[PDB]
Order: sequence, then C-alpha cells, then structure tokens
Amino acid sequence: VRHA
Amino acid sequence: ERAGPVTWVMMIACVVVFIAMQILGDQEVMLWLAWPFDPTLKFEFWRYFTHALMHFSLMHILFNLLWWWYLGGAVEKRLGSGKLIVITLISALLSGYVQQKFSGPWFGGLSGVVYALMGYVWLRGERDPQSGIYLQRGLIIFALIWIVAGWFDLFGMSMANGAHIAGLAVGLAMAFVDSL
Repeated sequence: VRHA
Repeated sequence: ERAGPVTWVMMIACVVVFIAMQILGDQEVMLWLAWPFDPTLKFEFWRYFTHALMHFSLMHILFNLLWWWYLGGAVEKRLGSGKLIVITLISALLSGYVQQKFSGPWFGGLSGVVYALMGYVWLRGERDPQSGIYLQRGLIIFALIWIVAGWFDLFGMSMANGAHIAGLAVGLAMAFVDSL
C-alpha cells in the first residue's frame, strides 16, 4: 500500500 | 480561537477511520473506502474521495493531521469554510486520479490534500500578501524537508508519489487563480  | 468545523470534522473522520482500520484490519476498510478497484464500484462516488481518510501508520496520520490542523485551520479561519472544502475536494480527487494512474488503486492518506494546502498557503502569501495568509519561513523549511523525504523515500514506507505531486500542483494552481 502506498502512503499519501 | 481553535479549529473551525471543516478542520475539525476531517480530523474526526480520519481518527474514526483509523480506529476502524485497527479493529477491522486495513484490508477490510480499503474494500469500502478505496478508489474504485473494480468496474462494479465505479458509481460509488465516495471512493473518489474517501481514500484520503485512510492511514496505515501512526507517523503518517500524525504528521498529516498536524499539517491539516495548522494549514486547514488557517485557511478556514481567514478564507472561510467553503474555500477549505473546495481545496480539499479538488486535491483529493486529482491526487487520487494521478496516483491510481501511476500505481493502481491501493493507496490512502491525507497527504495529497496536505501538499495542496502547503502550495496554496505558500503561493497565496507570496503573490497576494494582502490576503493575510502566508507560510512563514520556518514552516517553509519544514514543508520542504517533508516533501523531500516522501520524494526520495526517506520514511521507510512505500509512498504515493503521484498523490503527493498532484496535490502540490493543485494547491499552487488554486493560489494562482485566487491571487488574480
């Protein structure tokens, strides 16, 4: 998962 | 003084979602709130925005909410609730769009919105001091360091780089528009  | 209603409700919403993520698990919450990940979900309109409400680590939520509280609160106080709402909806939507295009739908966080607010408050102060809103020097430095860290992946977490830059872009673009 990519973190904004 | 203290955080206005928009500032406050976003913080509350983020905390509620974060608690749900600990209780139910990140995956279960993503199923409900993530950017549409199947053509069946394309009409679930909330998904184009609610990715901004999910956080995956303590560091991530704390720093995003810190920046939101300060810059969001400032925008809301000086320029009104409506302005903060519009910045938020535009930055969430565009940052999400760019991120999914580059890396797919599994992302979340308020940082697209935060980067928009950084660019907005800085550029608005720069081009339109009259506005009353600006990003003071120390904070310019700390925003820059924060940006750089994401860009060169200095938090040992996988970063949503599209969300981050689209965010910043949106903020700068809206400041430019408002400063005319």
